[PDB]
Amino acid sequence: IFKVGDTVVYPHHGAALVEAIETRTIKGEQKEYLVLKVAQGDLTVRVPAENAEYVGVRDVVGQEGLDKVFQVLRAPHTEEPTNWSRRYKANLEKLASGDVNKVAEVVRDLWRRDQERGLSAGEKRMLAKARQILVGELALAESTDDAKAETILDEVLAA
DNA sequence: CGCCGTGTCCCTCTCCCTATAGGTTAGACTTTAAGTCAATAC
Repeated sequence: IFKVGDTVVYPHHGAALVEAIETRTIKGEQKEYLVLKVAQGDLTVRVPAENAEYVGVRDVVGQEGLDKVFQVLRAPHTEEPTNWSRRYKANLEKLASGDVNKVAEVVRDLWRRDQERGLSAGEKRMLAKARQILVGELALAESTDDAKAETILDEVLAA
């Protein structure tokens, strides 16, 4: 499922390159580790191929995913619990889960808030984190040059 | 059965974010004490 040279997508660190299919044994059991590295954190992670789907290493958003998160970002009628703390903990869990639809919903919701209401620097920071991981996801999904991913993302938020 | 000396030991002294309500100050307007000039008389 995850061969060498594959630009495979791992949560939460986005896309990553696999270097080799490592045969590092433990307890005399030659498990099929794979070395995978990302470009942001500059870290290398070894994952066994058996429980590779347990960690949920995904595949990059294609076209249906792009228009799906598009429709979510343009989805109207979204409203939140009145107490800001419930909204905060809900969308914190929602970003911690890390799926593209819910990250898109988080960023579009907070952008709709930020347009008029405004949020705290911590809440701006939570946005900025979700926006950063989302624009990395899109810029390696359409393979479209992070700066241009930011400019298209700003194009689409206005609708 | 009922109280008293000796010994040992412990201790002390010295050399997050939100919402409401209320107080504070800074900033400008009109008044006043203040600085000024011109002519004059002895």
